[PDB]
Amino acid sequence: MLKEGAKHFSGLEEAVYRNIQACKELAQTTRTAYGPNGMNKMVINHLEKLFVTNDAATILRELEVQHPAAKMIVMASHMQEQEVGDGTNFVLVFAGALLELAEELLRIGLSVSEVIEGYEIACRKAHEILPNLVCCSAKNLRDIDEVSSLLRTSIMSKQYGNEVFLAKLIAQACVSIFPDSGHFNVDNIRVCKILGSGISSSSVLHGMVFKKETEGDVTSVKDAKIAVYSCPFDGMITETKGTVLIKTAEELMNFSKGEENLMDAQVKAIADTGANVVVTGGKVADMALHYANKYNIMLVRLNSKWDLRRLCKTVGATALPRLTPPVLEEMGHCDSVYLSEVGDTQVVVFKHEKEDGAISTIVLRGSTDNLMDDIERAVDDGVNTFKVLTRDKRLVPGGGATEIELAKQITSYGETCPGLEQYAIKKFAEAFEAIPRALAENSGVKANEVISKLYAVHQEGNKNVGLDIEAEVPAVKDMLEAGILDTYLGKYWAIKLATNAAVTVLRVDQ
Amino acid sequence: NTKRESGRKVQSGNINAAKTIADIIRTCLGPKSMMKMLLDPMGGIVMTNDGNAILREIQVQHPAAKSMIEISRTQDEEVGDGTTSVIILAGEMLSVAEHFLEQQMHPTVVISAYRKALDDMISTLKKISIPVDISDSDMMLNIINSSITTKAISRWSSLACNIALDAVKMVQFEENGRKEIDIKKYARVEKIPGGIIEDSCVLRGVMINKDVTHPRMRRYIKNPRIVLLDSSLEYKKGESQTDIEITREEDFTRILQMEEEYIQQLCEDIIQLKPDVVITEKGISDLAQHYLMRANITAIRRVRKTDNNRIARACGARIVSRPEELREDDVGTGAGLLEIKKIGDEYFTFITDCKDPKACTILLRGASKEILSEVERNLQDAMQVCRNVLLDPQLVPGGGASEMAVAHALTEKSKAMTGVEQWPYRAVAQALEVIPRTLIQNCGASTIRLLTSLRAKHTQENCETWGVNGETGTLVDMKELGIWEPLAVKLQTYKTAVETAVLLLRIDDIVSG
Amino acid sequence: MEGPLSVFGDRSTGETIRSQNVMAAASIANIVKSSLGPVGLDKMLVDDIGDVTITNDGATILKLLEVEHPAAKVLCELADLQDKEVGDGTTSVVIIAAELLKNADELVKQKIHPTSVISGYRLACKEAVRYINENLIVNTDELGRDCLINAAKTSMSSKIIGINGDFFANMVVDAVLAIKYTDIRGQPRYPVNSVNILKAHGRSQMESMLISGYALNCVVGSQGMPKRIVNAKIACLDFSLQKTKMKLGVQVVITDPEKLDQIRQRESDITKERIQKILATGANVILTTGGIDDMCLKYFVEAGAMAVRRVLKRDLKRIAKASGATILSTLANLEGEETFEAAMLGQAEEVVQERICDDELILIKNTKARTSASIILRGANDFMCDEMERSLHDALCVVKRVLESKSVVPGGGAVEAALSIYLENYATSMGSREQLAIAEFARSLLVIPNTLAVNAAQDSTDLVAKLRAFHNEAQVNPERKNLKWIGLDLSNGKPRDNKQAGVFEPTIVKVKSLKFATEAAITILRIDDLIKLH
Repeated sequence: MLKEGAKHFSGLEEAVYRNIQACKELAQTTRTAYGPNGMNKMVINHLEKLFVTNDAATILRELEVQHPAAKMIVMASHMQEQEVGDGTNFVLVFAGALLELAEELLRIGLSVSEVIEGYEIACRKAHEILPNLVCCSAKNLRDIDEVSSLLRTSIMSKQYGNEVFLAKLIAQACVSIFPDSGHFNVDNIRVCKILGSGISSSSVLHGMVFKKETEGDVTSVKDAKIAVYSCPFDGMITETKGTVLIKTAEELMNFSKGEENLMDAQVKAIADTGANVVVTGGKVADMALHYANKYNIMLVRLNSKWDLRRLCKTVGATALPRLTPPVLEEMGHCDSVYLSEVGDTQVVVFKHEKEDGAISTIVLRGSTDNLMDDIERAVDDGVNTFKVLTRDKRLVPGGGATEIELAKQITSYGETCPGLEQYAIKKFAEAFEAIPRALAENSGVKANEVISKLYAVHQEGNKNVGLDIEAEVPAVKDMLEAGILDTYLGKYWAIKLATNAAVTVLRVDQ
Repeated sequence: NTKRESGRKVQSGNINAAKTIADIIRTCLGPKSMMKMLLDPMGGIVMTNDGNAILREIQVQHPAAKSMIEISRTQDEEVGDGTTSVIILAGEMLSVAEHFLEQQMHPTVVISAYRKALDDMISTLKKISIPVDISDSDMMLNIINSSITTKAISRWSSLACNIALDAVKMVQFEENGRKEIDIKKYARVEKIPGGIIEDSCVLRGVMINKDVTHPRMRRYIKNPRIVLLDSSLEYKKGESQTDIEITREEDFTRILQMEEEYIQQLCEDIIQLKPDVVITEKGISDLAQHYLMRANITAIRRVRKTDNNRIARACGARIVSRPEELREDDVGTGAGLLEIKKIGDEYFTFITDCKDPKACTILLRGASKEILSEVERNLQDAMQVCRNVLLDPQLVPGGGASEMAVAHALTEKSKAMTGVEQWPYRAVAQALEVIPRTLIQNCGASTIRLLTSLRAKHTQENCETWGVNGETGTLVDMKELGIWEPLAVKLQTYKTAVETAVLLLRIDDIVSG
Repeated sequence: MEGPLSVFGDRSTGETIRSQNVMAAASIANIVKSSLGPVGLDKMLVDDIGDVTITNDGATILKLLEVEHPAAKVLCELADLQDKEVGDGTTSVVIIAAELLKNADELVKQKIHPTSVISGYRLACKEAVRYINENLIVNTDELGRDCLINAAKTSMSSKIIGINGDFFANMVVDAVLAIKYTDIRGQPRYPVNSVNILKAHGRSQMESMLISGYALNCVVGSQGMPKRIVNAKIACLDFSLQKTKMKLGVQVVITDPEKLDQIRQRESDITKERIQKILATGANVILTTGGIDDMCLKYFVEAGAMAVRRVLKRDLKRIAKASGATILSTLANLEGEETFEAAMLGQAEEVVQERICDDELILIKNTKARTSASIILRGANDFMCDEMERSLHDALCVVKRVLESKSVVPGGGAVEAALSIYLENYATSMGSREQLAIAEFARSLLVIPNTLAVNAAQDSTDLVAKLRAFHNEAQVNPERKNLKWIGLDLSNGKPRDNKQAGVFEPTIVKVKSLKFATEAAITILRIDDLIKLH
């Protein structure tokens, strides 16, 4: 501080200033997101797919900043996504809007040893009565609209219009094939990207769905010993053309000899490894192809790690290079294996159905990934929100319809308590409007208009805005009795977690 | 010419110069007080309790630096207090509400907000305004000694409590309305150079420095008669307009004495007729006026008909064209008391006059020349309560607490009011609580948590009655503590402050012309 | 400016002096937009570092403004000359006047020949002329539920401070109908100029006391002559009695003070002799316009007298006209021996004076030359009456503006924003350059409400949402009725169903601005040969 030396990225002014500033400015995404929005972010991690996103996690994945809080705080926001898929586009803006509320009190000179407490105290008071404002619950998880209702806040939060069929599709996916007894799996039920068809045509094909081509035959038996090999067939010794015509009529044969009789013993020992399906991370040679069909081994011409990973995951596989007679440490998991036409594409389908280890797989059909990923993003954050492992989601008013409910809870409780925390608690009664504004922003009105008319509804529970004409002038969309609902789980987290972030980030001076 | 300035930027220009004035004299305000230093470009020391005094003496900006003088001069004309309070409320509130509200995009509901945060303000003020009795100079004391200490004077306060508290009761508008609330004509503040607190007598009537200036002028005829011209004098103080030419040197002098000779021949007629008093409203110069001293007469000169005719009713005189002419007494005796208390040989006529139109000049004597103006401002700060208490026995104990009573109860009505209305309502209601907490600053300790508890105390126990004082910075009953906030004051200090608010909120452009 | 800066004087050489004019037209219009009407915010107009003024008036700023641009030149006069027309359209012309000269010359230059485009900004205005004159639809005060009473009320209830529209639903009726006078504009109209209305201080914060006949302003304590005798007749006097000076002057030419008082004292007694003749003729009360000084008061106090003096001539004028009396039928002299006449007797059932609030008026009951009423506004202070009276005058005026015209148009741009898409589709009707020509104006009937409700911060795109909710293919209709509400009430920012409120304007004030709208456009065209002067 008074030294030429030592270190800091934070402190003094900065702690009061820079640590609050950009952490807020992060919220611009979540300021436009979480709840129905057409507003999106083109995020180019340079993939040659230029990625539309409102999802904070993969917005913040690129974002890097010297502000130690904003450096850190994305942790709690990403620690959130781990715990709930939805509510994450809520996390960053709420505290971010709740932050400079304290900084204004810092301009008033209300201490860091003071203000955040009242937040934390009203963070209690929230999570105290936050379970009281729980209303519904998602009970039968085989049921569509108990699942698709939770989904109907969550995908909605990420993205608006596509949500409805997705919610159906995701509930029609029956992520309840996992009994949700404490069981859920992100790889077993997986997204499978299919270029073309519709995204309304995007389906759930149970099993493991590989848009990669099943080559030659299908499995000998449906309980396969699944040969998942990074390079089982790279070719053994390749043919050549020398003269821009032929090299030599004589030199042609000996390389097929090495190719064939190796890939003979190769695929014969792909048969002697007992592989019913050989799953090739690399290419296939037509000789091994011929061998894969004679030796009766389902062949997959090419495999992305997307296959190989889930293969290693599900099958117990290890994707292996082979120029040699193999052995299966992969074996199978699967009770069924197929070439099915899904996306109306010939698809490598590994399959079985159980409660546990069961692969029941989303198949997304879309012209691009930016279609099939951000929507998947929108999708899976409901699938993620489906993951509670308390089967009843304890559905609160969705669409953030509990804002106005807790808002008058906290502001009345901020009236009760004396001392500077009464402000902080009343300041905690404030940042509610962020998403109602974030809605009203992408909807196009100020939360004041919204929230004051929803200060007129007082205790309501149902009405809260979104992206819609109802969210502009009427200040009302019915987000409790809706079809649009959200679990108490992410309610337990985001209010606390975004606080857990905001706790010490003003305290950190160095 | 062709120029356009815009809205919130002009509103900010209205914010800027005012926001500076909102600070020092706010610190100078109340029991926790300061001074505003003014650096002259040559270095001369200037410090006052009034920043507008500092503004008049330095650069004043065309924005509210000009206006916060104006509307405080507007505040200075009316109750003669709160100018210090108006500057610090207006620019503050304009600095407070606008940004929060204009980012919500409206002056519009803010247009309604100031009079709504005025509404409950005016409302519960009068409701918690505690009756303080007019008949008692002691039960007018705690309020008027509070008012004269709003500018931090207990010095001549109690003495202004003596003279003025019954004096505004003796102030009568001759419309026979109030009376009780009195503009300054029928009640004036006029002083005698030097003197002493007993050379200060309670003086409830007009005081003519010109009634008796000299001893050869009238001496204690307890009911004089003020003669205006018309017979004893005439309507000519003239010039014979003698022809002139270069060859006549004596001709320049005759036209010079001719103005005096007609002034003389009227006073010569006064020498002939010999009243006790003549009022010459055209005025008489030194020459002919020295001739009225041998006739046993005072010469009252170059005063006004209004004052004279009131003086007539005030001192027991009346307008009659001659002393030998005797028609009737409109006032046989119109005086409560007749005094002349001289400083030096120059005489000063004190005529104490009860419920006359008069001037109600309230004799105000500093111990010497200099603090006379103190006693003037104090007897002026006196008559503020004196016209407030006599009008309104109700006046709020407070001004630390009344400022709290207003603020906390205002947004407390947003709990009742709500709507989109609440947001500009509270925002124009936000800045008020800070005024005591601005003074609780110089109480040391925590200026915030005190008022915080006091803000709780506001609706908890009581508001302006039992509340924060600038002397305490903490809860005391402002009645039991004797700190009083005149009801007429709060109805104004905020008003003219919120008057300049909506205006400077609504003035969105300054053209080159 | 813009373009070549080396040739001064509105040679920017090409549209540079057209655009610098239209961008100035837009700029000079930027002054008045946020100034438009009362919702248009008062500007604080710097006249100098030490000189300012605060006005939202459209014609007040621009008279103060300097304009060396030709299009800025035509805009100031249009604000002023339409103010010179009415005062409705100080603000109104300014907004589109920026547009139409910007809208005119563009196609005029395109010429198949410039004559074609000129009507496009006249034609739609002409088609607005009919539509505007086709409006009885809103602003009609004569057609109420209570008629004049609600025409009072709704116009009072527009400016309402209070119970305005309760007792004041009566008064604007009472005020216009207490007036028998020859001022007439077009169809028969009754002056709100001649209304005798005075202020009360105390008693009711808001009440209107309705008294028969004219009530003459008077006060006690300023006259030592007792002025009060109950009678049926008054003497209205243009005349004076003063003991100081009545026929008397001063002498600076005379040295002797004896000369002044000798001719002075004669005039003092003849005042007491003249009061006897004015009284004893017919009149126990005698109403005198000429006054007495506070000094002269003493002379009339201690020498005694009778008369009612220092009374407003405007009333004593109106009273004698109302009460059948005469203001001066007799005196060619001020003499005391000059007899008084019985024609100056007020013809009245009684001469009575109600002092109330500590405010006294001389009530002339049953004025027999014509009916009258002097309505006493009850405030607790006198400025409460102005809030009433300001609510009254415009209520008086708007009814008088409905006394100006039967056909009357709604305040606010629901009149315009209707024809807007009506006539901007009528652009397409003729098509060609006229679809350009007609739209340029008919796109601009959208913009006035975009200024109007936004001055109320209503985001008039929400208003035009409500406006063109009324404005339909099914409702193209000014009619005289509303199957669409064509009213836009500018005390709000959104339409209200008041057609009797004081904000609305007659058809007289509008078709005027229609010329003014098109006036900034082609006025600047007729020039030829842009040049440079050394």
